[PDB]
Amino acid sequence: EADLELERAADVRWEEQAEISGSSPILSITISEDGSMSIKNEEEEQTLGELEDGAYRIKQKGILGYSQIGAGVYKEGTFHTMWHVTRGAVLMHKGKRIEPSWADVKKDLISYGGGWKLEGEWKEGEEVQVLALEPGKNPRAVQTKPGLFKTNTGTIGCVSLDFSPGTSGSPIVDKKGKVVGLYGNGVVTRSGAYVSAIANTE
Ligand SMILES: [Cl-]
Repeated sequence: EADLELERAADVRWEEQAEISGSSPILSITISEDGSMSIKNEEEEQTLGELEDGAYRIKQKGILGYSQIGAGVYKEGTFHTMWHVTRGAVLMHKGKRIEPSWADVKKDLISYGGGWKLEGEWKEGEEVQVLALEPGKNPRAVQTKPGLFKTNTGTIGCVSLDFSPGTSGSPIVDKKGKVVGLYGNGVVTRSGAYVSAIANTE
């Protein structure tokens, strides 16, 4: 079984176009390795192809090529993703090994390369953007207003499960550019609706 491989997709920022219209292409300043950057301007899931923050796709190669199994965010020397995406596996990026540094399986989080560094705090009422890296799609910022719900994990901010499951680990940002959490920790509300927690810790 092949190692999981990282692919830089986009900068981590708030996109003002998505604040205006609801969504936007992410308009990255640094080089991207995914296919949104190419002359085709289209991501190809099966192909693959640090001093700046970035959102990454997480891919694994099989006999038919790569599949994107998730996403994560590199920030201040640490790569952050969901526990269910990697399950503790080593990641590879351009020949570099990256082993896990910390996890909280209960919160569905794992960091690689140092401790957890996502500093954003969401509070009630506040709009955020999911910087969604869906399999097969170019990076997109999507404006949303999370809900505070009562869930099986407590009373938390949640977003609707409105993206591919292979978007899990994509960063969710506030207007300051801070990462309030990651997409894709599935929780169950009191009534029984499945939603994503904004996945972060305290
Ligand atoms: Cl942050």
